[PDB]
Amino acid sequence: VFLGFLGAAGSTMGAASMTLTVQARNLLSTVWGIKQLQARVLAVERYLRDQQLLGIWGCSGKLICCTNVPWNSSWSNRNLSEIWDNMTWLQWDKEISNYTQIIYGLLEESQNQQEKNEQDLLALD
Amino acid sequence: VFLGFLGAAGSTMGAASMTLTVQARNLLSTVWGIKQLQARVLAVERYLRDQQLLGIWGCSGKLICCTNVPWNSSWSNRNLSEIWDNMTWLQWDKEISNYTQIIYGLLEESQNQQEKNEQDLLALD
Amino acid sequence: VFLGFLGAAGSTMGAASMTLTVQARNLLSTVWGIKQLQARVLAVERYLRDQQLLGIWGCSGKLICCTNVPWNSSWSNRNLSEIWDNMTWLQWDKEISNYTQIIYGLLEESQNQQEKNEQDLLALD
Amino acid sequence: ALTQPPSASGSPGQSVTISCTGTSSDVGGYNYVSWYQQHPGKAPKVIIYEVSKRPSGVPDRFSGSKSGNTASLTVSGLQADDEADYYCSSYEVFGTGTKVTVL
Amino acid sequence: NLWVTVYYGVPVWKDAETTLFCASDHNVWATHACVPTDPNPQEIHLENVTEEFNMWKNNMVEQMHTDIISLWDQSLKPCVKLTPLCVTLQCTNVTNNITDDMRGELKNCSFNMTTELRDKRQKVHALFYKLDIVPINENQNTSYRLINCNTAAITQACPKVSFEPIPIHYCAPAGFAILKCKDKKFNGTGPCPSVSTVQCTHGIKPVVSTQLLLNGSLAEEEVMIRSKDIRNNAKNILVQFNTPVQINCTRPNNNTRKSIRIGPGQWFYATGDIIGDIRQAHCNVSKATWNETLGKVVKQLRKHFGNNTIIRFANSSGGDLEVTTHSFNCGGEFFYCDTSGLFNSTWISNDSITLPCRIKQIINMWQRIGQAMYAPPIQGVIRCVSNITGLILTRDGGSTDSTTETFRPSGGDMRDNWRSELYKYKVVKIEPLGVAPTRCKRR
Amino acid sequence: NLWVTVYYGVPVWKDAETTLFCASDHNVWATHACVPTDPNPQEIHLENVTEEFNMWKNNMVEQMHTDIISLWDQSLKPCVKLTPLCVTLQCTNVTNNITDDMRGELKNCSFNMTTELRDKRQKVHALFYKLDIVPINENQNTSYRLINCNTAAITQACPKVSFEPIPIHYCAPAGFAILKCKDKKFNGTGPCPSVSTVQCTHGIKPVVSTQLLLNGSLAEEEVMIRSKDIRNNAKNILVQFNTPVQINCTRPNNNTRKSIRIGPGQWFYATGDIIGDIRQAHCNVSKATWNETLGKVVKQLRKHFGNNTIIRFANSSGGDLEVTTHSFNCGGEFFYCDTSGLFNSTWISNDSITLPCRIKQIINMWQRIGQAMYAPPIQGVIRCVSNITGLILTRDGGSTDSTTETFRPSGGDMRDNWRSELYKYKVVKIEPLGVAPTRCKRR
Ligand SMILES: *[C@@H]1O[C@H](CO)[C@@H](O[C@@H]2O[C@H](CO)[C@@H](O[C@@H]3O[C@H](CO)[C@@H](O)[C@H](O[C@H]4O[C@H](CO)[C@@H](O)[C@H](O)[C@@H]4O)[C@@H]3O)[C@H](O)[C@H]2NC(C)=O)[C@H](O)[C@H]1NC(C)=O
Ligand SMILES: *[C@@H]1O[C@H](CO)[C@@H](O[C@@H]2O[C@H](CO)[C@@H](O[C@@H]3O[C@H](CO)[C@@H](O)[C@H](O[C@H]4O[C@H](CO)[C@@H](O)[C@H](O)[C@@H]4O)[C@@H]3O)[C@H](O)[C@H]2NC(C)=O)[C@H](O)[C@H]1NC(C)=O
Ligand SMILES: *[C@@H]1O[C@H](CO)[C@@H](O[C@@H]2O[C@H](CO)[C@@H](O)[C@H](O)[C@H]2NC(C)=O)[C@H](O)[C@H]1NC(C)=O
Ligand SMILES: *[C@@H]1O[C@H](CO)[C@@H](O[C@@H]2O[C@H](CO)[C@@H](O)[C@H](O)[C@H]2NC(C)=O)[C@H](O)[C@H]1NC(C)=O
Ligand SMILES: *[C@@H]1O[C@H](CO)[C@@H](O)[C@H](O)[C@H]1NC(C)=O
Ligand SMILES: *[C@@H]1O[C@H](CO)[C@@H](O)[C@H](O)[C@H]1NC(C)=O
Ligand SMILES: *[C@@H]1O[C@H](CO)[C@@H](O)[C@H](O)[C@H]1NC(C)=O
Ligand SMILES: *[C@@H]1O[C@H](CO)[C@@H](O)[C@H](O)[C@H]1NC(C)=O
Ligand SMILES: *[C@@H]1O[C@H](CO)[C@@H](O)[C@H](O)[C@H]1NC(C)=O
Ligand SMILES: *[C@@H]1O[C@H](CO)[C@@H](O)[C@H](O)[C@H]1NC(C)=O
Ligand SMILES: *[C@@H]1O[C@H](CO)[C@@H](O)[C@H](O)[C@H]1NC(C)=O
Ligand SMILES: *[C@@H]1O[C@H](CO)[C@@H](O)[C@H](O)[C@H]1NC(C)=O
Ligand SMILES: *[C@@H]1O[C@H](CO)[C@@H](O)[C@H](O)[C@H]1NC(C)=O
Ligand SMILES: *[C@@H]1O[C@H](CO)[C@@H](O)[C@H](O)[C@H]1NC(C)=O
Ligand SMILES: *[C@@H]1O[C@H](CO)[C@@H](O)[C@H](O)[C@H]1NC(C)=O
Ligand SMILES: *[C@@H]1O[C@H](CO)[C@@H](O)[C@H](O)[C@H]1NC(C)=O
Ligand SMILES: *[C@@H]1O[C@H](CO)[C@@H](O)[C@H](O)[C@H]1NC(C)=O
Ligand SMILES: *[C@@H]1O[C@H](CO)[C@@H](O)[C@H](O)[C@H]1NC(C)=O
Ligand SMILES: *[C@@H]1O[C@H](CO)[C@@H](O)[C@H](O)[C@H]1NC(C)=O
Ligand SMILES: *[C@@H]1O[C@H](CO)[C@@H](O)[C@H](O)[C@H]1NC(C)=O
Ligand SMILES: *[C@@H]1O[C@H](CO)[C@@H](O)[C@H](O)[C@H]1NC(C)=O
Ligand SMILES: *[C@@H]1O[C@H](CO)[C@@H](O)[C@H](O)[C@H]1NC(C)=O
Ligand SMILES: *[C@@H]1O[C@H](CO)[C@@H](O)[C@H](O)[C@H]1NC(C)=O
Ligand SMILES: *[C@@H]1O[C@H](CO)[C@@H](O)[C@H](O)[C@H]1NC(C)=O
Ligand SMILES: *[C@@H]1O[C@H](CO)[C@@H](O)[C@H](O)[C@H]1NC(C)=O
Ligand SMILES: *[C@@H]1O[C@H](CO)[C@@H](O)[C@H](O)[C@H]1NC(C)=O
Ligand SMILES: *[C@@H]1O[C@H](CO)[C@@H](O)[C@H](O)[C@H]1NC(C)=O
Ligand SMILES: *[C@@H]1O[C@H](CO)[C@@H](O)[C@H](O)[C@H]1NC(C)=O
Ligand SMILES: *[C@@H]1O[C@H](CO)[C@@H](O)[C@H](O)[C@H]1NC(C)=O
Ligand SMILES: *[C@@H]1O[C@H](CO)[C@@H](O)[C@H](O)[C@H]1NC(C)=O
Ligand SMILES: *[C@@H]1O[C@H](CO)[C@@H](O)[C@H](O)[C@H]1NC(C)=O
Ligand SMILES: *[C@@H]1O[C@H](CO)[C@@H](O)[C@H](O)[C@H]1NC(C)=O
Ligand SMILES: *[C@@H]1O[C@H](CO)[C@@H](O)[C@H](O)[C@H]1NC(C)=O
Ligand SMILES: *[C@@H]1O[C@H](CO)[C@@H](O)[C@H](O)[C@H]1NC(C)=O
Ligand SMILES: *[C@@H]1O[C@H](CO)[C@@H](O)[C@H](O)[C@H]1NC(C)=O
Ligand SMILES: *[C@@H]1O[C@H](CO)[C@@H](O)[C@H](O)[C@H]1NC(C)=O
Repeated sequence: VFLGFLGAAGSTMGAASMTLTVQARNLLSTVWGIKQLQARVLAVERYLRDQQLLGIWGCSGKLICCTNVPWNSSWSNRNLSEIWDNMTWLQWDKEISNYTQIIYGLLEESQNQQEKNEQDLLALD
Repeated sequence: VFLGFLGAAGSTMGAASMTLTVQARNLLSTVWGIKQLQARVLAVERYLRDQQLLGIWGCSGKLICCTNVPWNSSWSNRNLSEIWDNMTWLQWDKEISNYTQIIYGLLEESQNQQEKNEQDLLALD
Repeated sequence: VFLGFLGAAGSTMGAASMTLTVQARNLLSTVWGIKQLQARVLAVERYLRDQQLLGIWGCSGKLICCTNVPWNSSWSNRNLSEIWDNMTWLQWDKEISNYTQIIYGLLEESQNQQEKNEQDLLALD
Repeated sequence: ALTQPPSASGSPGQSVTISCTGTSSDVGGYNYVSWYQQHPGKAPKVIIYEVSKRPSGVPDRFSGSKSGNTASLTVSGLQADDEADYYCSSYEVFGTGTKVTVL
Repeated sequence: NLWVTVYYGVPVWKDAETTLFCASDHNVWATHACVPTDPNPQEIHLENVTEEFNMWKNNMVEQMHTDIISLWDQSLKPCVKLTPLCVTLQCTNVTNNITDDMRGELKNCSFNMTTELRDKRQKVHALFYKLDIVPINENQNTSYRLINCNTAAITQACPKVSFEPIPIHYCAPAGFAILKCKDKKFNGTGPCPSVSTVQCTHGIKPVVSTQLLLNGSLAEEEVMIRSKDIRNNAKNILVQFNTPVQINCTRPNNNTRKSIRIGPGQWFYATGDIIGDIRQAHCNVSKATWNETLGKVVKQLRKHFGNNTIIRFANSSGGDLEVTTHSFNCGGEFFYCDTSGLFNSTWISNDSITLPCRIKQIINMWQRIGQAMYAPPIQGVIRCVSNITGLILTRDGGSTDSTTETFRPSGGDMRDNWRSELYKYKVVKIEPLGVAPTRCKRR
Repeated sequence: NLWVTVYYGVPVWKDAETTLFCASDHNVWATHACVPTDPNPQEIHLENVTEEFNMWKNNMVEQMHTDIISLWDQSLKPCVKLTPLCVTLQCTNVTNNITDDMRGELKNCSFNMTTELRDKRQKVHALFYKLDIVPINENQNTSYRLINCNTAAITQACPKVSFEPIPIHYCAPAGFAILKCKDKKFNGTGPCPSVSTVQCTHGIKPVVSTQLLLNGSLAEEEVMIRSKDIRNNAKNILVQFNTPVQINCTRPNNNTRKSIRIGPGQWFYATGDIIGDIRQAHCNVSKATWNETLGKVVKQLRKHFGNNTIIRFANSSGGDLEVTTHSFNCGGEFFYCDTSGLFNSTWISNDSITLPCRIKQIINMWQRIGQAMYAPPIQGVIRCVSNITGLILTRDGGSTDSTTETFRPSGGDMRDNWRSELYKYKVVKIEPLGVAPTRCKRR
């Protein structure tokens, strides 16, 4: 499982988006019998929290998920070639750390809950 | 995350159904280093059990999920206006505690497994 | 919950595929207060790992999941009647233990990631 | 090795500037230059640490900077409780000492 | 017509009992293990919610009781054991100038103590209080023993561990919530129409005392009288004040700490001597403030016992010293103060008070078996200022006069003290999953 | 135009601090609790990745320090306590043939020891080193005590627990990764353009020593000089060699282990006697190899202090014996070797060395309070061959001659030793979730 882990860390975002399963499979597994257990418990919570995010968004069970949130040029004005072909995910995460929680809120609030309510109303027509 | 938690506990079920993400995000996180760890483990199991229910039903990854189980007037004869507009979720849960496991069984047994088998058979046509 | 557990272990695979929820619901729950806690933690990890497999495949939230991996006669030349009507799951698992990781790799690599990328490209047409 | 003027002087209300000059080359060794104030009779107290940082509880009046070999303090807002001995330090070296006389 | 729709995230809860964890801003209550607190903790008001509360079945009190006892044992575990001190003591009366109040309360005892070398002994002398020393034999041999030597092993408290109560917060784990009743005239039990949800409780200082509640919470408007059954004289009445009464407790004696090496790395801390005169420890309360506070307590008791019933306060009828006196820990010293002048009044419907206090250095906290603690002396003079924020009273039963009610101080069960702070908090578990009819059908 | 697309599994990480667990292939470091290691552990090279590394803020060093101390305490907990040994000792000079080097270092002490029966005592005699025995009184009474009896309790190490360091590996839990800098000229701090991810660190032996780093890792090409601030004389300079220097340490005396029953099931292990002659323990290093190694160290120091500055090596200026000597554990015995001949040279820009070693049997590892360990004697003759792979040096400050720099051995803080192995490892946490613009829109 470990093999290939973080190998595309220095690759472009496009090239590094085809190895998502390699990172995904590496997120899940005498006081030293307690502390290690705590670490195991910690890993589970982190995994579940990320999965919870994917579930409050319409992204449950997916590694690549398309959404209805428009991109804002304030978050980033770079082209697609300057993000996917000429840029790595670490650089992108360093720039967009500043805006992550606005995008997360837009993902959580407007799009998924309005889409879910609209499916609730279309299903009773 | 905590902010707004249980705020719609006294609101109507309709008004309180638009804040589901607020409760959903608050379900997941020296003998005192063990007992607290047990509590953390306990929370995970509860979360997973509820998610497991949603998965055995056709509701995985959703906060609002529509099903094929007809409502039975024996469970409740109240109108929709007397449930969603003039009633809270605590009152509803107190009345329908008596019938919860019948609805859960109907959700688990007839609808999801028959739908899943019917998709298994439609996919081979 | 326990009632009916593994009851179809000796039944045919077809008959034993209609009781999947019974096994699914039984996977989730002083040094003896630590060891038992470790066991609980262990169960969670196993559950999550299996769920993770189902998520890296296109099978999240499903107990029966159809895929795009063709069956290979090298894995098994038996008919459908000799698998579903005249055979149990333990016998099938004993034969196909030898081939499980090839099927798992084909499930993980070609079909789901190519399908996910193709949906990523169809959604922008 | 950290020469300092023998004495400095100011008038109440105006500002004074003390300079510390280092014989050695720059060699990026001047990042950690601190200043001390020794009211006669007591033990020195720290007014500036790392060229232009202030210990919590030190008034904004004391403020130093640096230029190559040299590095200076600026006592802006000179009162009558500023008759002390001001010493520049780079690690273990101490300055030679400047007696700031109030006028 | 209508179909089952599943909702996840439903704001519904059930009564629950769980293990609440800790938040706090060389301490008895650990504090390092306890999680650090978070600034500006969120409080959310639940509008249109009426929730039933029972203080008298609140598992937060039982958990706090267990946690404080366990923390006390954990603090005592690594400290010096004083089992060698069970030797014959030769005790005489102190020869300094001693006030009549203290003539015979403090004894000068000499004994043969061990040293770092197992083949040597030292002749040493320590000052001991009379409430910690037992005559070995009825005859006047002047040979005495420590009070615990026959029944329990004694451990010295670590001098570096402060006995000052610090506020602690009890926090619910994920999936659970703490509900806080915000009604300001809440009698303890029943529906609460004004409810909020909190991450953690307020800062609760686990102050250990009897008969008077010290450094607690005040009632917002009026004195509150809370009892599980006000007609049952076997249950205690918790009185919560709306104004604190300041109590000033002092140990006037200047004290020294003498260190005796009893083992290779074990030190025993003796009183040694007193510099200056010897005077009795005592507590002062304002006479007028106490008298108005008792007037308010009587005014509130008449709401339960009648507008024309005589309310009498009298001293404790019996029990051990911890419950017949106002016991408390302040400054590191343990005071047992005589409250016979606080409760000495008849109230018909129509300066300062000085309470003498005795000191013990050998304490058996709670009522454990086979474990006592020696309290090392504190150097200097102890001056303590505390707020009296409530009372624990017991009503006299079996009365032969129905026109008068008599109330006496009680205590000794610390769950009644910590229930005076946790009375407004309830723990519930969240039930986020629910079903309801809608017109939406699954395709 | 562009829409938010969520990606899960993104190869992004953050700086983190977590609890790394253990992997290893009757041991002090437990080893049973530590997880078994996996053969052929995967190493993945991260290409086009430049990662900042700080050895001087690496939490792996603090975790290793805490873990080694805790493991030492856990190993000592179930072993025989020697508190009864704090008795008066009657010590005379050894009467065998003793070399002048050792005349007065070893004393023959007799004492009254306890037995399995509490009403009996035995007269026994044991050989003790002079660095473990203290005169009870200034007068010539010939009565002596163990060095620790006044300040700390002493516990005997279990003879069945070997003191040989074994390699251990620190492994990240799931969700975390260990990044390894593969640059072979890495000065410790700064960007590393050659990075790999590992499941666990290499095999690190937790060797406890001062002034010389033993059985460590070698520099790949050149001697490496690492310091948090090379201009700050209060910080230590870690020198990593590119070639090891072989050091041969011996305790020449043939030794016996005498077992004395001190309790119902408790044994005390005394030296007893020496068969044959008595000779001083010592370490030998090659003179030429050490001289070329010092030449290389000087060549590297001139890159920081100037091509024309004189580099002088001198012995330790002060501190306790653990830091003024090269202290180490080999064969089960604790050696304190005098390195005054290793650092005795002036280097201007233009056979074997024998280090005497003293032995102690009473060791206070690290600087804990109230806990010492008695090291039982090892039977036979101890012969030890180790690699010197580095130095811990301190530069003399306050110099009045700017043309000469003086370096002296230091140590005593084992975090500088274990930081010499963990310098290339960093712990990060994985951030698999991210967002990016694409042209794909949700239907
Ligand atoms: C109710 O609350 C009040 C107010 O908090 C509280 O009184 C306070 O008690 C503490 C502890 O007894 C006092 O703090 C001490 O003050 C003395 C004054 O000289 C100091 O010497 C003490 O420090 C020594 O002891 C410490 C250990 O106790 C050591 O850590 C320290 O190094 C010193 O050796 C210590 O600061 C505080 O002054 C009073 N406050 C007032 C206003 O009197 C009272 O005890 C609480 N009541 C109950 C029943 O708990
Ligand atoms: C640096 O590394 C070297 C090489 O690993 C290391 O030297 C080795 O030390 C060990 C332990 O001291 C030696 O192994 C011992 O050898 C003797 C020779 O007679 C044996 O008697 C020993 O066994 C007895 O003791 C054991 C407990 O220690 C018992 O388990 C056993 O039953 C016996 O009673 C033991 O095997 C080893 O020989 C040397 N190696 C060399 C090449 O000299 C050195 O110590 C390390 N340096 C440091 C500072 O740690
Ligand atoms: C308690 O008794 C001891 C003796 O048992 C007293 O110690 C002696 O005090 C006198 C005072 O004049 C000294 O001269 C002696 O040298 C002391 N003897 C020793 C052995 O120390 C002690 O003072 C008494 N203390 C009190 C408070 O009564
Ligand atoms: C240490 O001293 C003891 C006596 O305290 C010595 O033991 C005696 O050694 C002589 C040697 O001729 C024997 O005859 C005696 O029988 C021994 N006495 C006992 C009680 O055992 C011991 O040899 C001395 N050891 C050293 C190394 O000096
Ligand atoms: C690193 O960059 C080079 C171009 O400089 C590229 O060819 C190579 O594939 C990249 N490595 C990885 C792992 O993507
Ligand atoms: C983009 O962000 C800015 C603030 O940075 C905001 O004012 C603006 O409305 C946003 N645009 C869109 C289209 O959401
Ligand atoms: C977009 O592409 C052009 C192509 O010439 C490039 O020069 C430019 O820097 C890019 N713009 C942004 C905002 O990334
Ligand atoms: C966000 O703000 C921080 C400073 O608070 C800055 O470092 C970062 O680069 C900002 N974002 C962008 C896109 O520059
Ligand atoms: C409580 O009820 C009132 C009507 O009595 C309503 O206006 C208010 O919005 C309700 N509060 C909440 C939080 O829903
Ligand atoms: C409703 O419930 C009753 C029992 O309460 C049952 O007999 C009846 O058949 C149910 N109706 C439907 C339509 O399922
Ligand atoms: C349905 O609505 C009517 C409207 O008049 C109301 O009076 C009645 O109580 C409701 N019925 C039920 C069963 O809730
Ligand atoms: C279910 O039964 C209980 C008594 O067993 C009763 O309290 C509850 O109200 C019942 N359900 C309904 C809808 O009345
Ligand atoms: C066991 O096999 C028999 C036929 O031999 C069959 O009738 C029976 O149903 C099987 N049992 C189960 C549990 O499937
Ligand atoms: C089936 O498996 C064999 C190896 O066992 C392989 O060579 C062959 O290509 C596979 N066939 C298909 C259709 O994938
Ligand atoms: C398929 O079915 C036939 C029906 O006659 C049976 O005899 C045969 O064994 C089966 N073949 C395999 C490969 O299972
Ligand atoms: C797989 O190989 C094992 C022996 O390695 C064998 O027991 C097993 O039966 C093989 N698979 C099949 C389908 O025979
Ligand atoms: C000593 O004090 C006791 C009080 O415990 C007293 O009864 C006794 O008479 C005193 N004896 C004297 C002064 O001899
Ligand atoms: C102490 O021991 C001696 C004998 O060594 C004895 O005479 C004396 O009375 C003892 N002292 C006490 C206070 O018991
Ligand atoms: C609180 O009121 C309830 C009734 O709501 C009653 O049972 C209880 O005794 C009251 N408590 C007091 C102290 O009056
Ligand atoms: C107690 O006595 C000591 C003796 O040194 C003295 O310094 C101290 O001030 C005295 N304290 C009081 C409160 O009288
Ligand atoms: C208590 O009151 C008395 C009244 O005489 C006074 O002398 C004494 O000093 C007071 N004590 C304190 C501690 O304030
Ligand atoms: C208690 O002490 C305070 C000062 O700390 C003083 O103002 C107050 O009057 C005192 N109270 C009594 C009852 O003596
Ligand atoms: C106490 O207050 C009451 C009010 O009920 C009053 O009658 C009485 O005189 C007061 N006594 C004192 C001593 O202040
Ligand atoms: C209570 O007061 C009476 C006098 O009224 C007294 O005899 C008795 O000992 C006192 N009890 C206590 C416990 O102080
Ligand atoms: C109690 O009150 C009486 C008067 O009723 C008084 O004589 C007595 O001294 C008081 N007792 C105490 C202990 O204050
Ligand atoms: C006593 O109460 C007052 C008013 O509530 C408060 O300001 C003061 O801090 C309290 N004192 C103590 C010691 O807690
Ligand atoms: C014994 O050895 C000591 C060294 O510790 C020495 O000073 C002394 O002179 C010796 N005494 C003899 C041989 O009597
Ligand atoms: C051992 O005890 C005896 C008395 O039983 C004593 O004479 C002798 O000196 C003691 N020995 C030592 C070495 O202290
Ligand atoms: C490592 O180089 C950095 C600059 O990249 C510098 O701050 C640091 O002092 C250097 N360390 C040594 C030992 O030269
Ligand atoms: C040490 O002495 C013992 C005595 O039996 C002997 O067998 C052994 O060989 C000696 N060892 C050495 C290294 O001289
Ligand atoms: C160390 O060197 C000396 C040189 O005389 C030699 O005699 C001795 O045997 C050597 N020691 C070891 C342990 O090799
Ligand atoms: C150390 O011992 C080895 C054999 O183990 C030998 O080859 C080497 O020369 C010795 N080194 C010294 C410095 O004596
Ligand atoms: C040590 O090496 C240096 C090289 O700088 C050389 O000058 C010197 O002669 C050597 N000394 C010995 C003793 O080999
Ligand atoms: C260091 O060497 C000097 C002689 O140059 C000596 O006096 C001193 O004691 C030695 N120090 C140590 C710690 O060995
Ligand atoms: C140190 O070197 C000097 C010559 O500079 C020499 O005389 C002396 O013996 C040496 N000291 C040691 C301890 O090797
Ligand atoms: C010393 O280093 C050499 C070369 O790296 C190595 O082969 C040898 O095993 C090392 N010795 C020890 C005892 O670690």
